[PDB]
Amino acid sequence: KFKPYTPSRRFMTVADFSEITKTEPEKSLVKPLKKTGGRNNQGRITVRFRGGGHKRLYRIIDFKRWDKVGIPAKVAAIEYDPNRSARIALLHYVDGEKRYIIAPDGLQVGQQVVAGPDAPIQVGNALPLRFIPVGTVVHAVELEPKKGAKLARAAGTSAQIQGREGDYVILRLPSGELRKVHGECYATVGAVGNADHKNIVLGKAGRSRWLGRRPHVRGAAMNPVDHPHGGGEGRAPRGRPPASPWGWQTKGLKTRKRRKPSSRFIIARRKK
Amino acid sequence: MKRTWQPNRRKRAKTHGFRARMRTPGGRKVLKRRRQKGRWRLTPAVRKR
RNA sequence: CCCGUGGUUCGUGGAGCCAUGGGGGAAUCUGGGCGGACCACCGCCUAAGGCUAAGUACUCCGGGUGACCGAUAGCGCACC
RNA sequence: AGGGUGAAGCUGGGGUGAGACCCAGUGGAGGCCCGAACCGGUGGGGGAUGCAAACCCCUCGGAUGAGCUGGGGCUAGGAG
RNA sequence: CAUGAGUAACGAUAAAGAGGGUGAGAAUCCCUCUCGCCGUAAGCCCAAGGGUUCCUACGCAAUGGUCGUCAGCGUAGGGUUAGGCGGGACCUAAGGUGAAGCCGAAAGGCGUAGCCGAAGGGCAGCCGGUUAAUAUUCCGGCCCUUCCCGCAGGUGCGAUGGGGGGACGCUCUAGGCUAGGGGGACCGGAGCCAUGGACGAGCCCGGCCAGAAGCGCAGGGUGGGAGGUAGGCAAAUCCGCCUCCCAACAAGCUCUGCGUGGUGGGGAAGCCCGUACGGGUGACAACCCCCCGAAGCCAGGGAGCCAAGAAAAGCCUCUAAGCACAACCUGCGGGAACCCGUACCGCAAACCGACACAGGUGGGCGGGUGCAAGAGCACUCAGGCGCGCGGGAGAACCCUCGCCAAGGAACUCUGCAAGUUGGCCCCGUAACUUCGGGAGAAGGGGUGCUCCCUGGGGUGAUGAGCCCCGGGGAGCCGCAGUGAACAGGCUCUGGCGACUGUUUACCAAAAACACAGCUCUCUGCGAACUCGUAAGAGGAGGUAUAGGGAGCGACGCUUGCCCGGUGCCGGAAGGUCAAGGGGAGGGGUGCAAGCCCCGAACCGAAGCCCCGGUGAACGGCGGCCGUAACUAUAACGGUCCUAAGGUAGCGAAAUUCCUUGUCGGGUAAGUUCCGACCUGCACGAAAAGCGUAACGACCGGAGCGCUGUCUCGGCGAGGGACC
Ligand SMILES: NC[C@@H]1O[C@H](O[C@H]2[C@@H](O)[C@H](O[C@@H]3[C@@H](O)[C@H](N)C[C@H](N)[C@H]3O[C@H]3O[C@H](CN)[C@@H](O)[C@H](O)[C@H]3N)O[C@@H]2CO)[C@H](N)[C@@H](O)[C@@H]1O
Repeated sequence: KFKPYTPSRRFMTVADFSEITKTEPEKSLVKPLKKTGGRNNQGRITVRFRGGGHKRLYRIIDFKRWDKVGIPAKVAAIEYDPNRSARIALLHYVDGEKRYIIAPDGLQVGQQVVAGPDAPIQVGNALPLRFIPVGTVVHAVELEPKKGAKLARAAGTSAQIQGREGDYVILRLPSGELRKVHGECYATVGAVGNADHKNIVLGKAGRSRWLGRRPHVRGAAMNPVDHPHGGGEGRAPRGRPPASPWGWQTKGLKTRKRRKPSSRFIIARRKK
Repeated sequence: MKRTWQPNRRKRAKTHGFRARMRTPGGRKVLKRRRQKGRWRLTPAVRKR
């Protein structure tokens, strides 16, 4: 029920460089799931470019485990949703009920794993940080206990356990930074399920992108009647500005944001 | 040649009606205004069927 | 009483009194704002609750009068 | 409407260790290719108080996709 | 109220001519007879929307673009009725409302819940007959629907709260049934040879449609238990988790074919009569046989592929609590069932454009022949017409369309146009290439129809039952054999751009913008922005492979020189200043304690200065002078200047004015383009630079082909012009 990434159509005219992926569980989801409105327009004013749609399923997923902190679960199997950067495992809880959950590193259908008060540090179970075997990996992870799985490292194979101090453990998050969460808080054990996805290649843009749902963006689009920047000519403007009365693209946003100093440091950057 | 007309028993009837006018304050207001300021009636009455 | 503002014949000013948005932050008739930014005087009024009549306004509607109009002026509109 | 194209998987036959990979059959995917209904509307032509407040003709592009379309709705006018 | 004007014009070049009729008058009404155009629509059909009108009877002064005894016109009267069609008496999404709640100077903003709110859900009938007129609504035959009263048999019955459940892409697609095509000389029938012929498997007409369920084709939708039954999906045997047996092409329970009760219809002619709307009409039928079949139906299939496809009845399943003695499941009898709806127009003179405007406007085969296939083609079936002003000769000339020869672009800014050319089958097919392809490259050749020998996929084996090519052979007639209508002109080459596209409604088919894919860079989620007066939503039930700002824009090679100024990014040591904290001190009044100013030593926020950082960040990347045996530049030869001073590729280009630059090619000649050169008036990598196959209604340069296009064209047909 894993999934092929690479399959690429071939020379079926410019449908060139189209990357397929196929989770093998292929089953159509199950019983627990509604749908999302057609947002893009919202609070009934309209906003943010692109946006279009394309077919309609729509998710409900588990984001909180302490709610059975124990009932082993066995991979119902693999599958996913018209959302999320890295598929899911519909899991079965030994008590009858099941739940759509993450999809850490390639686990295995039928596999038992669970979590709570002491779970075996086997990628799959989840645990209050504290049970953090420092130097290990998780994601999903949530600071401010109860505030549900906060930091759903999307396909975000990224929760790197980095030491502890006080009632907070240190973590290396996607981004390339290290924040802190009080141990009692929690983490889904292990890592994500998708990345190659991230590399996926798609053919005739219009076709693909739109299918994605998203349409466009078109800067200093000539007639700068608005389009912040210049136009009514070839030449790329100067000032150094962006759409809807913008600050270019090299300035802050944070602030006192009591948030900030409160934890984390590394400051915002990487260097591949 | 989509000369924009082509009404809809529904749509038009719909969009506009006594109710509706009384709903929006502007609706109501204009209502009375016209109504007794100069007689007539109310197209939101104009309706058919 | 400090600044941030409204009133008022006051548009920033030596600019007073009433009035309030911020922070300060009390006096029972030796009480306390008010005449003169302000200080010494005399004087003035009695504040931070309540009630209403009567004299000017208005014209739907009625009556009446017109060096006010005659059907393209008069209400556009003298009559389904 | 209709027609051609002819990938991927697979099945078998072919060559190493198995394998690559080949060939053949199957297949019959979106791009699509051809071309009506459908949707656009240059290229030339035909009206100037024209069938018409944007047309008729000969013609031409897409002809499963960011496609076309009836019904039901929300955003609107210094806003969309 | 005049004026061109009694000229321009009548709404489509889909033609009409006759006879009789009725009339005050009939090109322009009625019948009937000749005749053309639709037919894939000028068909019918549902729906929308119109809302009169529809009919029947009188009438025409207004109205139709004149007519007019015609009407959709005027006057009057009559005309659509349904437990089972539809919609509500039910369900719900988006979506509006909104008891709560959060929120505004006010008016409101936001809003769960419950509600309103759909040809999206769900639900019980069909066919034959009858009116001037309406119909599965009426009549009749046939088949049911729930709800109420009862009774008869049967049960833990008994919410709508838990659950299971109805529920869902797209592409495609096996198997199975009517629709629905089609030949039956196959049976019924009213007739015929007119004309050289044939009365002969001749023509012409028809040879069904509905039918409880009973039943026979297809399939169409799965598990029995038991127990544990640490979830339950709060409350309990119903689901789901674990386990041991039976888990059978299993019995299961939901549409077709026959049924057949059985009813009903049943057409040609034909000729009798009404205007017609019509009717008798032959027994009145014969109503059987064989062929082809779908995107329809069974069916929620079945495979494959992602971009991975809605919420309320029904079956159960327990409280409430009744039930359980009168609750539910189930037969028979009895009795009930209301509200709003049809007329007709209705791809259009009745719906939308102010007109009987040739514009537009949603789904239902779309009869037949032929064509490889087919809603395109040409002629037609039914069914629909004949556009509503006529007759007339027919000259100018615009229109529409036809033919040419001699030459075949010289016309011309442009081969604008138009002609060439085009239907399938076989021979065959270039530089280049992302080896997908450019190929319908390109260039040939073919087909018609006869008779003859020869193989095939159909259908109950398979034998008058059909579709595929056969294959080949001899031969037949035309200038001619996709014989008419559907139907590529082509090749070479260059700039741009990738290619699919959207737009510019009103010129601007097409670059621009898309874009896939590049890089910078922004944000830690109560992200960052976007609207908002809070409230709040949005964002994202997403959660830095993620969500934003951006210049570019497949891909290939490749992105170099400066951050001294600008913005942005980093550090406040220091200089620097608002309010403030503030007190030195001066000050007016104070006989006086005192009351009150001014007040400024010092502390004091970002910012600003300052110091680094900094281009896929604004934005820029030079000037001059000298030297190698001689005659020509090239190397630094040091200097003036600044931040350095433009690399790689690139060049007279969608940037060279001197320019029709100079050479070269093309050419009788060419400022045109291709190639060179390169002293680049004023290219350069990121608003990309050089290149780069495929793809363009791209724009430009060749050349073969063809053609009243050009040397003038010349006659010709159809329409106005003209009487
Ligand atoms: N290594 C240098 C190589 O040669 C050139 O260098 C260039 C550059 O460096 C240098 O530029 C310098 C700059 O001071 C400024 N532009 C003024 C100065 N006159 C100039 O120098 C010039 O004049 C010099 C004295 N008369 C001579 O050495 C020579 O002619 C020339 N270099 O001069 C060269 C030409 O402008 C190429 N540009 C480069 O690509 C290549 O690598």
